Amino acid sequence: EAAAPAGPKEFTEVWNKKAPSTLIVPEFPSNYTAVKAVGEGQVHGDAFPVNFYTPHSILSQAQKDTVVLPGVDGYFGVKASHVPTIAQLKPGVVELHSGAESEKFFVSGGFAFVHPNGVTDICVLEAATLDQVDPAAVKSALAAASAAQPTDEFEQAANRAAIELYSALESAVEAKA
Amino acid sequence: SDKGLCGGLNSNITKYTRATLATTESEGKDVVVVSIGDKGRSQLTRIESQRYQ
Amino acid sequence: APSGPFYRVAGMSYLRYSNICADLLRNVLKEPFKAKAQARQAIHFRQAPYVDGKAGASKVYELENGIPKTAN
Repeated sequence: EAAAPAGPKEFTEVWNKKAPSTLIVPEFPSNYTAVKAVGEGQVHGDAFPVNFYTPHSILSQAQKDTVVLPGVDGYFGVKASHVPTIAQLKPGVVELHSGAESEKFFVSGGFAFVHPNGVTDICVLEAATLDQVDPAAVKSALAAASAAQPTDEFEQAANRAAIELYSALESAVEAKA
Repeated sequence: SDKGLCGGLNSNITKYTRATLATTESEGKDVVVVSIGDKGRSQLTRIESQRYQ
Repeated sequence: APSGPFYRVAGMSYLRYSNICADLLRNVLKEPFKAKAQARQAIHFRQAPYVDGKAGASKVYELENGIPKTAN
């Protein structure tokens, strides 16, 4: 039921009454986005724009044809027009495909969106390519993870997160292509 | 900001704070005012002190 | 008390959970790349709850090793 249409152009009607006219209207983050989700398009064939993001770095903004994301119910591939999906990702390998070549970023979690206008968005917190990872340090930390047993389940909420991140990192490079 | 030699930055959004806050609070609702940067803790605790947590 | 995922039933937020997974990925990187990890991992800020306009003293975070994985 839509009797309360909040919005950026509808913020200005109440702002022209209580707030004075001495200030210009404050900006909104929607005014800086050229791409939305509800206006269809952006596919034009077999490609779709993929925006792979960390908080500290924009890793990709090109157009791919296959994106393999490590969802919490397992890996899944995204073709040109996937179903609109909000998929929570576990630690695993985000795999991009523009053609015959593939780049394999290992991510630590964070969600992944597929939008009804065909655009997709991968939103992680730390994404290291596997050439930046060395396996000698990985399961030595799992040897420090799955051995200590604190019954405080705030620490084995972190230790469960430590186990599934390191163990998915071992098979990320031991199952090399 | 934290150091206050910026010259009109931290005062401008405290004008834009109450121009946005009083626009959206006319229903008798709860409001918590937070500030990031100690130039706001010298500027917002004198204009909105009853709602500064 | 609450339900949801394994971090949410422990009182751990998603931002604390996804950061605990984040820096634990940064701990096992190669040393040319792990040098660029504790820069974006350090937490250096302070806070003060204002009850009536009079704070208290402080709560200063000076951690250079990430978000606290201990209880909170």
